[PDB]
Amino acid sequence: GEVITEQGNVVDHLYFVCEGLLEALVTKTDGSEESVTLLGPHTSFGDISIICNISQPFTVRVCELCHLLRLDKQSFSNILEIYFHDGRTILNNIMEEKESNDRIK
Amino acid sequence: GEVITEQGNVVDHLYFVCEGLLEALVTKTDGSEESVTLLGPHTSFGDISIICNISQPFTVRVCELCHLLRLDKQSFSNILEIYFHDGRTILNNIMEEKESNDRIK
Amino acid sequence: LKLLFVEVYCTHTAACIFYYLATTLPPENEGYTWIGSLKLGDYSYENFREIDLWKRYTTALYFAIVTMATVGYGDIHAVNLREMIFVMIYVSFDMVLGAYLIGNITALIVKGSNTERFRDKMNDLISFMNRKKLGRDLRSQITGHVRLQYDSHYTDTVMLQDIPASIRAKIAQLLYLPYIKKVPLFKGCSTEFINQIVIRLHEEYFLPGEVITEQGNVVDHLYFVCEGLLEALVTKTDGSEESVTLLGPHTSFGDISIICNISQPFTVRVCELCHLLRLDKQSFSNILEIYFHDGRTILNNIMEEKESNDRIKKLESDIVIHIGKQEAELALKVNSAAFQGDFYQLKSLIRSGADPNKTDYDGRSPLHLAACRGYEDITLFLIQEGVDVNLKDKFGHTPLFEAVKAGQEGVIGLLVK
Amino acid sequence: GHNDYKYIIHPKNRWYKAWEMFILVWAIYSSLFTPMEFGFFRGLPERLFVLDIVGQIAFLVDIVLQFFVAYRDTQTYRTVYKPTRIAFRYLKSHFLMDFIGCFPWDLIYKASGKHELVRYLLWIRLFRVRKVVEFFQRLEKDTRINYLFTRILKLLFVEVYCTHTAACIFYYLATTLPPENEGYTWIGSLKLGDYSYENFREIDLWKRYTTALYFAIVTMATVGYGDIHAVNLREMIFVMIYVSFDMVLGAYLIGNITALIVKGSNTERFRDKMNDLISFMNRKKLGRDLRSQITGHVRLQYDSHYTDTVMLQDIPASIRAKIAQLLYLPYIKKVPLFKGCSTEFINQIVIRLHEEYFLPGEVITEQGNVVDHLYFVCEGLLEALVTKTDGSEESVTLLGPHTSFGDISIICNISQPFTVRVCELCHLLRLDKQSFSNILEIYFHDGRTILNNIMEEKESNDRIKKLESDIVIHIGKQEAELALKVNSAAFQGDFYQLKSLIRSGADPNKTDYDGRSPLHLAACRGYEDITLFLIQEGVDVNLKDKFGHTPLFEAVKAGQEGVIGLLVK
Repeated sequence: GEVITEQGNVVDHLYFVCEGLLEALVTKTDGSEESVTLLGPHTSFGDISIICNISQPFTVRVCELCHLLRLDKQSFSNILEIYFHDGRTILNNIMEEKESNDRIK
Repeated sequence: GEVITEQGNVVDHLYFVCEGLLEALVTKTDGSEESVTLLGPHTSFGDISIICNISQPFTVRVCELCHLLRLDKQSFSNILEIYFHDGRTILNNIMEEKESNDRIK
Repeated sequence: LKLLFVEVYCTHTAACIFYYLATTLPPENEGYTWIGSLKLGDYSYENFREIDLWKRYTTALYFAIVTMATVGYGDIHAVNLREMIFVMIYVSFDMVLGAYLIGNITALIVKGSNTERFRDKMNDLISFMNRKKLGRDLRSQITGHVRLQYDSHYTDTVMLQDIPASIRAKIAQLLYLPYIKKVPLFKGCSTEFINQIVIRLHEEYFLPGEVITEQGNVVDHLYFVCEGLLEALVTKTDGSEESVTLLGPHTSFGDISIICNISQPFTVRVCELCHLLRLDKQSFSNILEIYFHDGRTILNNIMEEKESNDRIKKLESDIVIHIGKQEAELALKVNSAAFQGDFYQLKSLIRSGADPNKTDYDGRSPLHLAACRGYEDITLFLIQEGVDVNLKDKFGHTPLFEAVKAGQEGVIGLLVK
Repeated sequence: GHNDYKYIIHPKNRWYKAWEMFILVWAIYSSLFTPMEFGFFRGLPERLFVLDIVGQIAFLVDIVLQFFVAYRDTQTYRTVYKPTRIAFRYLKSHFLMDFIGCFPWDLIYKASGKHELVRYLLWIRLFRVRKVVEFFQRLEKDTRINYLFTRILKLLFVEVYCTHTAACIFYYLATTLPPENEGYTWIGSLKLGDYSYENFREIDLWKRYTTALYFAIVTMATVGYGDIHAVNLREMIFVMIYVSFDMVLGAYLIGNITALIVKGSNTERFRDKMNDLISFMNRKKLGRDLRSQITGHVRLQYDSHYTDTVMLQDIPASIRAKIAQLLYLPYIKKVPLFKGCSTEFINQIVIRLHEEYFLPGEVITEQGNVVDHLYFVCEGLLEALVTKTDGSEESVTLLGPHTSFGDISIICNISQPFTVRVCELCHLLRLDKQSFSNILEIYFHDGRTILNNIMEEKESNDRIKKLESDIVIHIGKQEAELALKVNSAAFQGDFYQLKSLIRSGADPNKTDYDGRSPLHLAACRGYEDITLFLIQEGVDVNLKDKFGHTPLFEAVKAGQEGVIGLLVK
């Protein structure tokens, strides 16, 4: 129960989620939120912006006891640069990951 | 009297001049720099250089105190990349000030 | 001291309260008091309200003091319930207060003592010599200088680098500055030269009998004898060292090594504890380069027009030769940039004092080479500088014709503008 | 100049240190007998008469030698030998008290009608403890034993001295009461066991001494058995004074020992950090081989200590330079990087150098990093591994002893071609980027010489041609700088500059940014002697520039007939 990432945020810190599920509530401009639950154990959030330079797609608030593996933007991108074909492979794997996930954005 | 940055220094932090005066004595080949001021609270230096990727334009020293709100250059650059049009707004606003802000002019 | 006064006051008040509690009993039940039933030696404090005042006081205070140190002789001890309760209160409070006393003293001596600081440093220094397998010839010196560091404590000051460089500049301008004006060799220059070269000065001390700069050794640190006495022995080929003069206050040596670029021509040994001011050779030469305008008169007071050691300039003079050279060199480096195309470097040299209208050894200005090379941005910044677009070289080539011959039609447009 | 001022011995001179220890022993006895002589005796018995005489002889000899030995003038910090100053030093400080102590005060008291106020002068002899203070100063300074340890030994000696003096003063206060009133004294009314300690002035000296000292030692630890307690008012007052002073002194002793324990030792800090680490490892169920690796890390971490150089910066930079050139420089000459380079430049490296021991397996610099430190590998092997776009982190090589890495990011400032890891603990001689860059600016010839060293390794596996090429662009950059310098200085006429620089490098004709050799502009000046050198330098005399300017044409243009003749020749 701790709001961690908010929509429209340039995140230099993506997170890998280890314990407990989350809530990727896409805050609706009408006043409420999408109430979309963010998959927890062995999933992640706060990375799509890092992946494709969009603003933070959804507001995530920790719902269960969460241990995370927060990853910095700078070094992650640098490692992408070092491992280029691997990095492009991660980009593609992100597309495939959310192809069946049917993510909103 | 705590000179923050001098001309030629690689810029890495955009410092906002909040409460407290700020000298920012521009450098001159006389070896004694100059006596130009950058006002006080509700001001900013280190912005321009960071945007144009040049090194510190001139010497900047603290007049009596300065509650500088440090901003990391890579982080600020990430913002201007992500807010491209808003980044342009900044430069436009600066020229608008520069015409009377000979300090930056 | 506060807590010791608290001890004194609490014991005095405890003795007074103890004797008072003795008095609260009726004078017939005195035998059931601490003092009424007191039989120290052969003296019985029978009529304890009729004894001398100082005997009663010193007895009560004897009890109070011994209990304060928890000696508990047992000769004087609480008997009544009032006395026993009061002794309980006093003893419980005194235990805490004595624990506070021990804690305060222990805090004071856990803070550390300058002797301890030196010991720690010196112990680790000796361990470094052991582990590094150093020679004794300099181990004696290094221990000597650690001890000297203690003997002056000038090292708090270097531990005060945290104070901003402006304030450090001011303390330097308070102590080095009067010195550096006093010595005539370094006197007669801009306030800047003096102030900056003061900023870089570092305090050092040396024990008697230490060669800091040996004859024939390049000096990398220009020392100043602010206080103390040095010795400038000329070591001859056989080995005999004849001191031409003794280097006392207001005496500079090692300047030859930085200006004439000759390794020190005389071994400088230490006669007495000297307050020396280290000045990096690189830095001193740099400051002359920046301040060659004052370097003229300064060398006129060290090397030029100087008979102190009967030498004007053995090396090539540059206070005015390299100045004339530099006026062209700086623009030459500008031309090198115009061939290279580094706008910021080019600008930085213009900031340094470069005249963009200066030509080269072939008559070609930075405009010329910028136009020919076709760095249109370089030429644009030079246009903001308003360089003559009509001055030509020694071969009848104007900047417009530079752009024409080099095929730089865009630079042609910029020049036409 | 010890020759002029004879009959003066050094404070450290031998055969005087032994005398110092002997007089220290005699001072210990005198300082610990004087309380006994004053308290337990109202006049020394005839049996103990030669002892007092010999003591005063010994301290007279001490005065005589204190009028001779030299000392180090604290302000000047030189051992001054002039006897006038030695006499002034002693006479002004520490002479009169000791001399007064030398007086046979017991003999005076006996031949003075037995007046007690004269015997009170015996307490002056206690000022011979100053010698114990001196010895404790010498022992403390000596690094062999801990400073705070001596502080507790000195405190223990203070405890013993004060306890013994307190016992003697307590028995003296017992003796001040008239014997008829001896029943009012702490000793007169003492009946430990069946011994009634009556007529106390007629007991063995040792029984009375131990009894008094027993009281003192018991109160020293505040045991307060109560068997021996004060009775008179004078004894009560003295016990108050002694008990308060002993409180403060015992608190000081407990504090000194507590400071010893609290400050700790290096092994104790290691063990507490290891307690933290084993907590971590046990919670994380780490592999036992890995647990051994971490233990080895911290073990080697305290075993190899080198931060004394951080503490060595206190020693002046000349001596730091001496230590550097006596330790690092042997390694540096062996390194091929500076092979055939000016030894003054290498010395400046040695001064700007930093000894370091990175752990086995600890990467020095990540792949593609702008290294801010040029590390010299000396006495051991380190791993260099190039990682590419394909991700293959193939090991370039084990660089080995007397080699160098990181200079690629210093000489030309390119991202680190190989991540540099470690295989086993070795010597790393770190060089800050700015220091090496600055000394390169100072010596551009040593810069080109490092370049020529890379060239001597060019054919070898110094760097991948691609990485090496980025370097040779920078190499051509510096040769071009030297080219413009050659042109300018040939235009200047300083023959030595051209000669030294040319033999250093740039033997061929160097075309400037206008493609021009120095021959043309030197000809314009009429510099026939530089023209003569450049004739010996094989500078092409038909060398038209980019703009087609022949040296013959330029000389003919200038009109310097002599230079034209040389060019035609």
